[PDB]
Parts: sequence; C-alpha cells; structure tokens
Amino acid sequence: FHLTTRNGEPHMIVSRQEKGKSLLFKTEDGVNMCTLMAMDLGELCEDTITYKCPLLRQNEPEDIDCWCNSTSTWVTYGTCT
Amino acid sequence: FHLTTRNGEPHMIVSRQEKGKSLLFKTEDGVNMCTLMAMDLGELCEDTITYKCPLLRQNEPEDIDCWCNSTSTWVTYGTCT
Amino acid sequence: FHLTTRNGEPHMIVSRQEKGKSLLFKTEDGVNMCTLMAMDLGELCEDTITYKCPLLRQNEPEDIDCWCNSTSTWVTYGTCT
Amino acid sequence: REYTKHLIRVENWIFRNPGFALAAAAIAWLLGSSTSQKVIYLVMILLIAPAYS
Amino acid sequence: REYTKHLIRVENWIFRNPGFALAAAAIAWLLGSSTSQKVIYLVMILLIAPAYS
Amino acid sequence: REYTKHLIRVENWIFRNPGFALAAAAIAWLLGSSTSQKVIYLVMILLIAPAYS
Amino acid sequence: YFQGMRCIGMSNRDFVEGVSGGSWVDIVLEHGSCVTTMAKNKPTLDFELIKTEAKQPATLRKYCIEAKLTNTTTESRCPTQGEPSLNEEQDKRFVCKHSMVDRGWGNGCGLFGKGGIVTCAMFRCKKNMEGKVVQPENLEYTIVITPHSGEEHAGKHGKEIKITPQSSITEAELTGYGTVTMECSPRTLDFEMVLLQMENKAWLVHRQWFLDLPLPWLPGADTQGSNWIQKETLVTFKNPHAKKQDVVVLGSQEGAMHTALTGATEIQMSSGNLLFTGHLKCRLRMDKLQLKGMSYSMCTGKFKVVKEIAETQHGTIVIRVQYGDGSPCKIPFEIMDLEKRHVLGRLITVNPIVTEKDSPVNIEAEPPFGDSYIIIGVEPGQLKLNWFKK
Amino acid sequence: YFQGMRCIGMSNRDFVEGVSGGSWVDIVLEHGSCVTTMAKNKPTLDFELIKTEAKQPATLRKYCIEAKLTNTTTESRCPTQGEPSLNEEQDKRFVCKHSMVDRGWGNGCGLFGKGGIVTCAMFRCKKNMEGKVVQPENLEYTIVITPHSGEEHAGKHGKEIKITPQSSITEAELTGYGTVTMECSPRTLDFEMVLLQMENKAWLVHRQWFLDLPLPWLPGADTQGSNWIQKETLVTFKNPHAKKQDVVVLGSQEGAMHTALTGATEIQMSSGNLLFTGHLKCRLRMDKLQLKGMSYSMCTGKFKVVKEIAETQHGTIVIRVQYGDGSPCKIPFEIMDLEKRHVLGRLITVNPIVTEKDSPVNIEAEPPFGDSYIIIGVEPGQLKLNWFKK
Amino acid sequence: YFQGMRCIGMSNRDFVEGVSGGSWVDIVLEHGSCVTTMAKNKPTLDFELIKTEAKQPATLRKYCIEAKLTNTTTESRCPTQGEPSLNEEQDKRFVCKHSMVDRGWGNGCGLFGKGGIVTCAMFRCKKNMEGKVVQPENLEYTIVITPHSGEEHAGKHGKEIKITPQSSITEAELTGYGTVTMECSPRTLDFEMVLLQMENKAWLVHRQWFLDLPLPWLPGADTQGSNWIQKETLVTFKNPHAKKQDVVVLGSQEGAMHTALTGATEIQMSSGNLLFTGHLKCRLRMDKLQLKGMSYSMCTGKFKVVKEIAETQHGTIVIRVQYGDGSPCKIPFEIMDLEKRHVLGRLITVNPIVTEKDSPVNIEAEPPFGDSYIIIGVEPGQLKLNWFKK
Amino acid sequence: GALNSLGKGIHQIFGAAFKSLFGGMSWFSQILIGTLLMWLGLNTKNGSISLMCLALGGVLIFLSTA
Amino acid sequence: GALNSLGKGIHQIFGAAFKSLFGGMSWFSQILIGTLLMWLGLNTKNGSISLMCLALGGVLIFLSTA
Amino acid sequence: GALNSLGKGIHQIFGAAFKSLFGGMSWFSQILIGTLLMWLGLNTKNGSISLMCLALGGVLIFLSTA
Ligand SMILES: CC(=O)N[C@@H]1[C@@H](O)[C@H](O)[C@@H](CO)O[C@@H]1O
Ligand SMILES: CC(=O)N[C@@H]1[C@@H](O)[C@H](O)[C@@H](CO)O[C@@H]1O
Ligand SMILES: CC(=O)N[C@@H]1[C@@H](O)[C@H](O)[C@@H](CO)O[C@@H]1O
Ligand SMILES: CC(=O)N[C@@H]1[C@@H](O)[C@H](O)[C@@H](CO)O[C@H]1O
Ligand SMILES: CC(=O)N[C@@H]1[C@@H](O)[C@H](O)[C@@H](CO)O[C@H]1O
Ligand SMILES: CC(=O)N[C@@H]1[C@@H](O)[C@H](O)[C@@H](CO)O[C@H]1O
Repeated sequence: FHLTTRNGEPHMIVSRQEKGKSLLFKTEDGVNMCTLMAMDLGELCEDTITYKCPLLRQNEPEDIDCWCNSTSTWVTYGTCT
Repeated sequence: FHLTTRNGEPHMIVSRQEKGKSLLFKTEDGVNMCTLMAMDLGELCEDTITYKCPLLRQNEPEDIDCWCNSTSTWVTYGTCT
Repeated sequence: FHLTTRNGEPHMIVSRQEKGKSLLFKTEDGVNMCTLMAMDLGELCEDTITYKCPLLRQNEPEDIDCWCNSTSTWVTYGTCT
Repeated sequence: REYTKHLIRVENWIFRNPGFALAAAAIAWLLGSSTSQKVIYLVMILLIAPAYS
Repeated sequence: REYTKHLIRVENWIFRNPGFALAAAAIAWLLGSSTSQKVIYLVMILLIAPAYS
Repeated sequence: REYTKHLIRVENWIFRNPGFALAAAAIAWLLGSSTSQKVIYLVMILLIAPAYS
Repeated sequence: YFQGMRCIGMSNRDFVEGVSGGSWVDIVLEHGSCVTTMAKNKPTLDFELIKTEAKQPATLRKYCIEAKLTNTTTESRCPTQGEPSLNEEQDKRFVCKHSMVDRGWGNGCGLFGKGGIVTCAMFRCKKNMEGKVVQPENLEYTIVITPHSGEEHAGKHGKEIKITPQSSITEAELTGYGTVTMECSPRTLDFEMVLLQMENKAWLVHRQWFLDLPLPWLPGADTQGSNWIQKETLVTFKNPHAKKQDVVVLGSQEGAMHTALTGATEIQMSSGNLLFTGHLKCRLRMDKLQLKGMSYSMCTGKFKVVKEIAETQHGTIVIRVQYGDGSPCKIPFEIMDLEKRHVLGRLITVNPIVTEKDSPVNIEAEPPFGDSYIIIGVEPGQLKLNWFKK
Repeated sequence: YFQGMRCIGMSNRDFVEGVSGGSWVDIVLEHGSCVTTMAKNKPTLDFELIKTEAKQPATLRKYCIEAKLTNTTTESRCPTQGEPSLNEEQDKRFVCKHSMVDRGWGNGCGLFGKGGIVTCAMFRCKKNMEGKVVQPENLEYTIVITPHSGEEHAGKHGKEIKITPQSSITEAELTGYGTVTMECSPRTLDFEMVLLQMENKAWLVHRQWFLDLPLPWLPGADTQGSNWIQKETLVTFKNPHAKKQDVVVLGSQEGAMHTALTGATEIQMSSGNLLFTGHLKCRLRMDKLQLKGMSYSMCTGKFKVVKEIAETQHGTIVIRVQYGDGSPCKIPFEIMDLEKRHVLGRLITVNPIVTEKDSPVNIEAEPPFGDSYIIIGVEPGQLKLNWFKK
Repeated sequence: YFQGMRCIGMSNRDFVEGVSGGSWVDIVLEHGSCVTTMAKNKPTLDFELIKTEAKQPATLRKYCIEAKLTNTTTESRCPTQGEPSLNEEQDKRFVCKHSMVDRGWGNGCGLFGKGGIVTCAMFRCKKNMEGKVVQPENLEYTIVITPHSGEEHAGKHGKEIKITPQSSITEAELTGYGTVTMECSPRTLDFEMVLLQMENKAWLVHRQWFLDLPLPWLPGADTQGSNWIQKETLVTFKNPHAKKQDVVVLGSQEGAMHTALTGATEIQMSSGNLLFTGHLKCRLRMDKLQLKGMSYSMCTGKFKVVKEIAETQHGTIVIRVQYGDGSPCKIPFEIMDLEKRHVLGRLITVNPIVTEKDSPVNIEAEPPFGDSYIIIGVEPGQLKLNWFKK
Repeated sequence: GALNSLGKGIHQIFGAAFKSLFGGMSWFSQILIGTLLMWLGLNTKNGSISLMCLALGGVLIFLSTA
Repeated sequence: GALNSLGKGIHQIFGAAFKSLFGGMSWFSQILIGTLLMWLGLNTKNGSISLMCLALGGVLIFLSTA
Repeated sequence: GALNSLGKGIHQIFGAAFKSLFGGMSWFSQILIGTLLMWLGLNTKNGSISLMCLALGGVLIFLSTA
C-alpha cells in the first residue's frame, strides 16, 4: 500500500493484493499495525471509499472493519473487481 | 485451507488466516495457483458462501474476486467476524 | 492534574495537556491508575463536566470513557478549545 | 320521623285492608263524574279512610 | 362509342342553346299540371328537343 | 379681476343690507307661485337688487 | 365466604321459576351474569357460564416472520451454453433465483454477452405465527351450578360441567340434592374469520387478508417446518456478478405485524387455547333434585344475628345467624306482617339449616315491600326483627 | 416663532367658550389636536395633551430568552440501589433531570439492569424579557396650557402640568394672567392585557398567552434573577450513559420571539417608561384668570405689516405688525364693515400689546364673511386693510 | 417536373385575387396547403409555408437523469464532541448527508451513545435532459414563393424567404418578374408550456410539472454542469456505521421518463431546433411584379400535345405542348365556345411561353363549365381541342 | 327482530298497567274477579265487550299457571 | 352608540339648515323673529303649528345662552 | 363556432340550388332575369313575394361584383 497523509494523519491507499494481510508502517511512536477486514475490498479504481481506522487499546472492535493499535489511520481502497 | 471436491472438481474451504495469501495446491496437471481477493472474507461459520474461481489464461480479471490459473476451482468461506 | 476530594472521595481536575496519558496518584491502598478516554476532553474553562470513574477489576469497560483500577475516582475537565 | 310519619301510616293500613280501595272507585265514579274531578275523590277517600277524622 | 353516343349529342346541343330549356318549364307547367307528372314532360321535351323526330 | 368682479359686488351689498333678502321671498311667494318657477324670482330679485338697472 | 354469595354479589342476576311441575325451565346464560332458579320443594340453584374456549382448532397456515440464510451457493454459465443449475434447487429448504449476468474474457468465457446464473441459500425460519380456524362446534362452555344454601367457607364448590354444542343432555350431580338435567345451545359468534397467534398473544382477523399476507408459509397440516412457500418474500437477491451473487434476508416482521394488527379485536388465551365470551340458551329439569336435609328436627333454641343484616341489589336480604339448643337442625324462618297474622315474602335460601354450633348460616330472603317481621327461631326467644323495604 | 402658533398650525383645533360666567367649561383633549378657549375679559388659552405614559407599572413575570450552562455533574447508581442524588439538586440555580440507564459489569455494577442516574447543570440566564401590567390609574398625562397672545420667540413656554386619574383638581399658574383650574378624567384604553419588553422595544400582548410562553421565568417581584422556573424549556438532556450524560441549552430565542410578535400592536417607549396615545375629558374654570396688561395706554403711533397677512385653516387671519410712537402699549384693533360704521368679526388674540420697538406682534383675528376693514392703530395712519373672507 | 406543379397537386389550394390595383391582397398560409394569387397583367404566384421552427430558445433547466458516484468519504465523531465536517462539504460537486450513529468502546469512543457522522461522494452526471421555453417571437417561418409559369425541370426553385414576427416587411425578388412585397403575422400556438429534450427527441410539457420533477438540476444559464441542485434525488445513503457509510446512486431514469411522457404531444426537431406546424396571415402587394417575357413574338408555328391532357383537383386542366416554327415565343392560348365566337374560361398560367425547341411547356387553364374549344397556336394548324368540364 | 323488539315493547307497557289495576291477589281472589269479567263479554251490548271478554282470559291464565 | 351615532347624525343635517334659513342676527333680532313664531303655535289651525311652536324654542334657546 | 358551423352549412345547400336553378349567364343576362324578379316583390300579393323580392338581391349582388 501507498503511505501518504490526510491533514497530518497517516493515510493508506490499499490495493487488492493486500486483502487479508496485516498492514504495518513505522511511525515516530513506534510501529503501527492496522487491521483491514473490509469484505468489499477490491481493485483500486474510480469507485473508492475513504474512512478512518480508529485506535483501539484493549477493547474489542464493534461495528467496524478497520482499526489500528497505535495511531489512528485513514484508509482508502477501491471496490471494483 | 481444507482441500476437498465438489463433483470431481477441487473445492477450497478457506479460513480467516489465509486472507491475502496465494492459494497453492498440487494437481495432476501441475501446480495450481488460485487468487482470492474477496473483501468480505471472514471467519468460517454458518454463514458461508460458495462459488467458482474460473481459469484465466492471459486475460485480465473482470467482475470477479477469485480465479485460478491452471484448473477452475470452487471456493468456500465464511463472512463472520 | 490537581488532586482534590469530593465527599471523601478522590477528585481529578484534568487539564488539556494530559489527554492521552495514564493518570497515577498514590493512595493508602497502593497506587491508583485511572484511564481517561474522553474524546471531548479540552481546555479547562467554565464549561466543565464532572462525573465518576468506576473501579473495574478484570472486567472490560462498557459505555464509559473513564475508569480506575484500585479506587473509584471523580473526574472533572473542561470542553473548551 | 316527621317526614314519613304521615305517609307510613297509610302505606300500612292499605296493606291490611285492600277493600276500602276496591269500593272507593264506586264512591268515586258516582261522585263528581268528571275525570280528574272524579279522581280527587278517589284520592280524598282512600286518604280519609285510614284516618279517624 | 355506343355508350355515350346517345348522351353526348344532348350535352352539346344544350350548351349551344340554353333557350329550349328556359321555356321548357312553360310547356311543362302548362302540361299535366302535377309534380312528377308535370316533370316527365320537362324531361321529355328537353330530350325530344335535340332530336329530329 | 374680471372673474370675481361681477360676483364680489353682490357678496358685499348683501352683507350691508340683509333686508332685501328677507322680504324677497314675499315678492317671490306672491309671484309665479310654483316651486322652482317661484324660486327663479327670489334669485332674480336678490340679483337685480344690488344693481342699478 | 358463603355458598351462593357469588351470585348475590352480581348486578346481573335473573330469577327464574317453572310455571309447571316436572317441566323444563328456560334460562339464558351470559359471561358476568348468573341465574337463580327456584321451584316448590326443590333447592334454589345458581348458574353461571364462566368459560368459553376453543380446544385444538384446525391450523390453517403457518407464516414465517423471521428467518436466517446459510450455505449460499452460486453457479453460472457463459453466453450460449444454456441455463445453469444446482441440485439444491430441488431441495425444498432452499430459496433460489435464476438471472442473467454479463460475462466475457475477464471471467472465463470465450464470448462477451449475457450468461445464465443461479443462486440458492438454505432458508431457516426462526420465528413464525399461525392462524387457526375456530369451528362453532368443538367450542367448550364451562358452567358452574351452585346450590343456594348459604352454607359457609371463607370444599363447597358448585358442580362444574363442560359441554359442547355436540354433546348430549347433561345430568349433573349435586352432592346432597340429587342431579339436575340440562341441555344448551350456543344460540347466537361468527367463525369466515381466522385467529392469528403471535407467540401466546392472539387476534381475530378476516380471512383472505390472512391468506394474502406476503410472508413465507406452510399448509396447516405440516410438521417438517422446512418446505416454506414463497420464501422470496423474506429474501432479496442483489444484482449478480459474473460468478457470485449476494442474498440477504429481511429482518424480523414481528414488529411490522404488531403495529399492523392494531384495530382488530384482540383475543385472550391460555394453555394454547383461545378464549371467548360465549352466549348460551339452556333448558333444565329438576325432577331429580330434592331438598338436602328433609326429615330433621325443627331447631328448638337460639340464634344471635352474627352481624348487620345486609341488603342486596335484588330486593332481598342476607341474614347471618348462628345457633344454641340443638341438633344440626332446620331453622324456623318466617316473614310475616306487623301483626304476625299472615305470611309475607319468601325465602331464596330454602330449608335453611345449621350444620355446626357456631357456624354462621347466611340466609337470603325476600321481604315484602314495606313493613314486616323477620321471625327466626322458636319460643324461648323467637327473634322478631323489624324490616322496612323501600 | 410666536406664542400660540402651534395650535394655529394644527388642523384639528376646537374653539370652546363658556355660555356662563365663573362656570365650568368642558373640553376634549386628544393627541395631535388642540383646543382654544375664550371668554369675555379673559385671555384666550390653548390646550394640548402631549404625553401619556405609564410610570413604574407592576412587573408580572420575567422570561429568560437566552442562557448558558456550567458545572454539569452526573451521578448514577447500580440496579437495585435506589435513586441517586446530588445536593445541587437542592440549589435553585441548577436544572436537573432523573433518568434510568443500562448498567452492568462493564461499568462497575454487579448486576446487569437499569440503574438510576441524575444530572445537573448550573443555569445562567444571559438575556431576558419582562412583561408589565399597566394600571389605568398611575397613568400620567402631560398637558400644555399656552396663552394665546401672539408674542414672539423664534422662554415663553406654555405651562406644563402632569396629572393622574387619582390626582386632585389642578391649579395651574400662567405667568402674568393668574391661574386656571382644571380637572380631567381618562374617559375611555384597556389594561386583561400585558406589555412585553424585549430590550427597550415593547409590545402590547394578551394575557394567558404571555403566561403560557414556554420559557424559564421568575415571579415579577424578584431581584435574585437566579431561581428560574421551568428551565427545562431551554435545556435538553441527551440520552444518558452509564456514568455521564450531556446537557445542551437551546440557542437565543430573541429571534423566535421577534418574528412571533409581528402583528401585535407595537408600543413606543423611552427612559424605561411606556407611552400611549391617551384620551382626556376635562373641565376648567377661568375665574382666577385675567388679562395681562390691562391699564396701559392705547398705542398712539404706527405699524408696518411685517409681511404677508396669513390665512389659517380656521377661518381666521394672522397679522404681523410692529410699532412706532409709544410705550409698550395696547394696540387698537378693530374689524368693521366697508363703511366703518359697525364692528364685525372678533379677536382670538385678546388685548394685543407691544412689548418692544421692532418686535413683530402676531395677531390672530376672525374677520366676518365677505368684506371688512382691518383697522390697526390710530389717527396719523389708522391702517385700513381691506379683507375678503371666502 | 414543371414549375408550379407542387401546388396543382395539392388538395388544399386557395385561389386569391385583388379586387383593386396596387392594393394589398390577404392570404392565409397553412402547412400542407398552398395559395395561388392572380392579378391583371401580373404573373400568377404560388405560396407555401413549409417550415416553422424555434431558433435557440431560452434553456430553462437542465435535469440530470443518470449519474455516477466517486470518492465517497466518511467522517464521524464520538458522543459529546459536536457535528463532524468534511471540507468537500463545501465543494458543490459533492452530495453529502449528516446523520447520527451509535458509537462506543468498540470503535474508539470513551462513551457509549449517538455520535455525529457525515458522508460525501462526488456526483458526476452522465446523461441529462433539458427543457426549453419557446417565445412566440424568434419563431422563424419559411415561405416559398413559386412563379406559376409551367416551365420544366424533372434550377427553378421558388424564392425561399425566412421571417420572424419581429422582422419588417419583406421584399422578395423573383428572378425575371421583379419583387413581391409581403408582411406576415403569426395570427393564432401557445408557449405557459415547456419543451423537453431527451437526446434529440422532444416533447411539449406543461410548466410546474417540469419544475416539479424530482431530479437533480441546474439553472438554464449554466455551462459548468457540475454544481447540481438536489442530488439526493438520485442518491441513497444507507444506514451508517460507526466509521463508514455506503452511498449508492439510482439507475438511469431515461426509461422512467420515456414511459412517463407517453400522452404528451411529441415535437419533431432537427439540427437542435424544434419544429412546429405554424399558422400565418399575410398581406402582399404586386405593384413591383411584371410579366416575364412581354415584348416577344406571337409563336407562328406548331405544337404537339406531349401527352394526355390532365384534370386537376381544382376545376382546371394542365396541357403539355412543345413547339415548331419559331423563336423562344409567346403561345397563342385561348378557350372559346364551340362556335369560336366569344372567349370563355381563363389561364392560370399567364403569358405562357416556349424557351426551347422540344421543351414540354405545361399550361394550367380553367375551362368554362360544359363545352369549349382549346385553341393553341396559329394558322397552319391552330389546335382545336374539344373539352367538356363536368 | 321487530316482532321480538315490539314483543317486549307492547308487553312491558300493557303489562305494568295490569300489574297495577289488577294484581290484588291470587287463587279464589283472582278467579272470581276474573270469572265475573268473562260474564260481561257474553252480555253487555256495547263494544267494550271486546276488551272485557279478553281481560278474563288475561286473569284466568295467570290463575291457570298452577 | 346608536343614540350617539345618530345623535350627531340627525343634528348635523337639521342644524346646517338652521344655520342657513335663520342665522341672520342675535339679541333683539333673534328674539323677535323668534317670539313671533311662538305666536303661530298658539294660533294657526293647520298642523304646521307642530313645527312652528317648536321652532320658537329653537330660536329662544339660542337667545337664552347669555 | 355554431354560427360559423351552420354558416357554411346553410350556405352550401342554399348555394348549390342557386348554382343550378339560376346560373345561366352573367352581365346583361343576369341583371335582366334579376331585375324582373325585384318587380315581382313590389307587386304580386301572395306571400311568395317574400322570397322573390329577396332573390333579386341574390342575383343583383352577383352582378354587382365587378
Ligand atoms: C502500541 C502498540 O501496541 N505497539 C505495537 C507495535 O509495536 C507492533 O509492531 C504491533 C504489531 O507487531 O502491535 C502494536 O502496534
Ligand atoms: C498453468 C500454469 O500457469 N502453471 C503455473 C504453476 O506451475 C505455478 O505453480 C503457478 C504459480 O507458481 O502459476 C501457474 O499456475
Ligand atoms: C489494585 C491494582 O491493580 N493496583 C495496581 C497499581 O499498583 C499500579 O500502580 C497500577 C498501574 O501501574 O495498576 C493497578 O492500579
Ligand atoms: C515498539 C515497536 O513498535 N517495535 C516493535 C515492532 O517493530 C514489531 O513489529 C512488533 C512485533 O513484531 O513489536 C514492537 O514492539
Ligand atoms: C509446472 C508446475 O506446476 N510446477 C511449478 C510449481 O511447482 C511452482 O510452484 C511454480 C512457481 O513457483 O512453477 C511451476 O512450474
Ligand atoms: C502496589 C502498588 O500500588 N505499587 C506499585 C505501583 O507503585 C506501580 O506504579 C505499579 C506498576 O508501575 O505497580 C504497583 O504494584
């Protein structure tokens, strides 16, 4: 995935071949591990969706398919197939 | 994943920990490599879905999230999380 | 933060610069660690809110953004920015 | 007692004797011979009946 | 030619002389003096007019 | 001045003498003796009054 | 606390009596009312229709109102190769749909064009409702026949009998008095209607509305509970894709149903049975009834009016009394005029008797209008109680 | 520029005169109109009702229309342990609410279930409005009594007097002429109504509407301005959470109020006092008034008509003149016929006099209809001015 | 094949003639009809209104009927922290919605409760339709003025002229005959209506219906084609989730539109212009027209009737003839009685002439009713053709 | 049903009147005053005979209950 | 109020007519022409006497202002 | 419009009849047979005079076209 930013915050452009794998990227505050569970994750195209993966410390996830454990991150991926 | 069959054809029961990784299994006609891109791939449970991953020889994939390159294969996975 | 009391119970006046950090203060019964997760935590001003951070022993938190692990504590912070 | 004391006496004496009523109309119909004017008797008679005056 | 040869002769001779028609009615109205019975003349006359018989 | 010069003369001479008006009606009511026809006098009189002709 | 009190405390109470002997007497029974019957030398009886319920009425149709989907499977063919198929398309537990979807080189086909696709999902009902048909017959009315004795309690139930418009004439035994014979008719309650049951709560609904409900259903006489009809009503098939298609099920319809039934007459129920407020017409014969206690002694002793004489809602009175000098005996009751010359009024409680020493024996009687003496007992202290009925 | 001009320039002007001597004369005073009174050997006076205002009318209710919240505090108990409480729930400056919220192991409770929660916030009003009740009495009418002299200015105000329907008969002094005595009645103005004040701008509104307004309020006789009633009208309590609950206050209602009062009669005001257009009926006596200047000399000199004689809206004329040979003197005015034989018309300005040499002395007079000579002055050049009144 | 034939072949043909000289003659022009005018010593002319179209009519509103969505973005805040926002919420190309969604420990919030969420997607219109307003003025009528000569073809077009109800009197030149002057009025066609254009196919629709259409639109005078109004009409926002929300766009509405316009009068069109069937009233003057060919020789030769004399739908005949001995000459035409004594009937073709040897010269004439001789030519073989008009 | 509607209708009115005018007593009391009326039906002359001869049956029936 | 409405109503009309017909002068002028009318009320014969004998009061009152 | 509807209506019928009965010729032919009819209107006696004296105008007008 391409690591960029959105208003000072880290942003992940996730491609199709990354579905199902732990997303890791270094940050001043250590190594960040985001987890992508999006069922509709497809091919990067015009039909993108973009949203935030909250920071989750010792809390079970609820009503979400993306989250990081060290620093909140934005994520973007296409839905095409 | 558990390799079984469905009417003489190979069938893949894919679990959650395989999301994002190339699926390889030996067959009389050489080694088969299926590619799973299902965004909704989750935990194996009661809510399964089952469908076919077509054979694709030098053709770009379109409107699909699963395909093999040597022998058409059926795939099954749960959507739970 | 300023440590005071509210009816015999410990009370924490939390300022803006403490957002995101573990709150520790000594007590006869050992060291108390309260966790503040308030998203709306801002600058100390006239618009304060004050409420209690329950004691939580080996139980996951639910429907709360403040809790301590040794002795229930009151907390107060402003919402200004 | 003053409210029912004049009435209760009559409501007894009739229950003892139905008779003076039965023939009262005869005294009535032969006296005054017009409707109401012949009724006021049949009330006046059955009323003076349980009395001693 | 046998279909129009009897008609065409008349349709000419009138276009040459309107007259025998104009006075025909006078011969008509003074002959037979009833409606149709007075019309059959005004046809018979204007018809015998372009003839030589 | 030609607009009010004929009127203003009258509007004075009456304000000096109310009288010729007061008796005018007497000349009126005894002359012509019908409504309007008896009014035209009471205008003609009070009008010829402030005049010398 | 005493036998026959229930009917005395009711506002709707009919007094019936036979104008003949050995003849039939007609009475009308209604919920919330009671009928008191009387006859010369016969005990007075109380009748009440307490329950009217349908037992095991025919189940018309079971409607599924909430379901789940499992094992969703998709199959599709390329343009030119006919309609695909799945064997589970023959399994009555699945919901399936046939469609057409674009195909081409990108998904395994030689030609670009529409191809046939089919998708099936196992349908599992999780919550259903059922509508039943109540037949006028097979309805069961419960009637209690209580002896109007005045005896006490605070072990003396009236005979309870259950009948059906198809059952024959009933011969009910009343411990101590004999038997009473009666027959009833459900004389005018309608049933082209249906009774809808949504988890122990029921409603009366019109037919053709129940039958038109857009929900999966099964013929009444089923037990599999699997082969649902018109499952598509709770299932939605999303637009297909070359090789897969999603299928989602609607959410529970219990709510859509509830706030949809508001207005229709709600029907009470219990133990799975439906309850109604019935109406009966009956005829009874008392030739086999007789007074309990004839051939005793005439109490020769004393009574102390237990408490304040009571006035009922029916021009009658209830006098509590308790012996005193004697055997479990007959009581001398008699309502006369102020002069004690002639007998007036009458007893509703008949052949009133005492069973125990210090056993309040309630007695219901009808005093004439006006003044009367209530003479209870015999010659030590014959109890003259004055009474005025307004 | 001259005394008595204001009334001459008014279109609504009444001329009143007493048919007796020493008697009372009635007049009707209205805003925008004036009344001129005259009497034999008495000065002519002008009367005008210029102001009608309520002074310190009773305050009925203060409504808060904008507020702020501070120190929001929450307290809650587990299922089973009763209703929680906060002592500030006894402090009248706070708004509080009691509710129930789910509780359980996740937030410090042994049992899962509903628990009692309470939240309070200090309520601070930032902008309020107040409605007042105007009593017919305590209303104060201002009346100006100006001497109709014609004197000049461009120091000579008419006497101003303020009265109340409860004040006694007034004795007003007019420098130079004596005093005039008068009494007034607010003779028919209604007050079941109320006067709403929204920051120096007021309106007249019906009662029961003012009293029904859904806004926090305080009884009129308050000064704390803290213990508001029904604060919840400007406060909203969000759904609670196990241990905290948010409370927000509505925004200012000044706007919702303004565009809500459109239609109701707007009432002017100043210095906190409300103003109205009153109506008065008065009676006055002039027995204590007298002409200013009697016992002077009869000007024996000349006058030059300062400018063009003016015609008023009341069949009268205003002649400006200025001496000339003499003392500050009486003027010889007289309107006769063309022949100068009899006197016609009359003066509205009475005992016209000159105070200074070169001091335009305006004079209002009433010429008869038609022709007349306006004779100003004496025998050097008695000023014959012709006049025609149409 | 000959000049003036078009009008002869029409069933709707009016014959007009001026009752004066140099005067104006009125005629009524309709689509599908023609008018033939005649005057002493003037050529006969044919008039036809062939086209009526609106040129560049004002565009009222552009409606989007099919769109796509891209870059869908979601933002949401925890309970207590106000309404979230996205800067693209200020970009007119996006469609956005604000909502509330449950939040809590499971998705990054300290408190459980409703939180603010916002979602935007770029809206891209892919197919739109536009309704236009046709003004009576700016309508352009095309009229063809053809000389009724009978000359041949199989290079001789009638003059075509385009006018507007705002254009001034027209002076049309007819090669060889001079000019004809005429003025027209759109004398009674309505336009509170609108003309809807769905990809080169148009309809006439009522206003307020067009303006009420639930579809994204843009004010007529736009060119950006991006800042659509009420995009939500083609967009649906699914129920939100803690941090994301789906947005889908409806499918094309071209179909819903088509099968929705059935019934409304369909309007033809081409080259972007709308066409109508107009109605005109005109007045023309012929003082500047003259016969083409005066001052020639009178053919002195022969003619062979090219083919069968034809009867028109208007009591007239068309005789084809071709010279023969002479110059391009005048023709001697004359319809007399059987005796050749007086002249009967008249020519519609006037000053008929021959341009070439072997050049069929059609001639339209009006024979009297009954019998007549059609005398074509001169003294070698003056062509006596018998004719009977029924 | 109308016939049942008016059935209680015409009866309650005519009934109460009979529960007041007559209604003195029973047995040898009712039958006598009863039987004497039936005599008036046979005799009399004038029409009332139409009511009396019926009223007897009214009484006798109430005596014939038994 | 009606009585007050018509009060100015019936007065303004009847008034102006009296402000034209009469209205010549005052004092010994008004009283005379006034007093003579009151004579016509006592005498005369015909009904107008109903108006004249009133009209005197009309004048005399305006002379009785003082 | 009715008046326009029947306008062509009453005209076409009455017209064709006039396009047959008369319709011989024009100029000195039409006027003569025309003028003689107008004579019958002045004279005659019987009602037809109502039609003839009109029919003249019918002819004369067609001769007055010019
Ligand atoms: C704050 C925290 O938990 N840090 C660790 C990080 O060091 C590690 O790389 C990752 C997975 O290996 O798990 C967490 O993100
Ligand atoms: C038919 C074909 O292409 N065979 C190869 C297979 O041998 C290999 O294992 C795989 C990935 O390594 O890629 C293809 O499947
Ligand atoms: C009761 C208990 O668990 N005590 C410990 C405390 O000693 C420690 O300081 C803190 C974090 O270090 O974690 C808990 O509060
Ligand atoms: C503190 C930190 O971020 N460093 C390491 C990170 O590099 C590593 O990936 C992870 C487990 O693999 O453990 C973290 O502690
Ligand atoms: C022919 C075949 O299937 N064998 C090998 C396969 O084992 C291997 O995984 C792949 C690349 O890794 O290359 C294939 O050629
Ligand atoms: C019992 C107690 O409260 N003492 C220590 C505390 O000082 C320390 O901060 C914590 C871990 O850091 O471990 C606790 O055991």
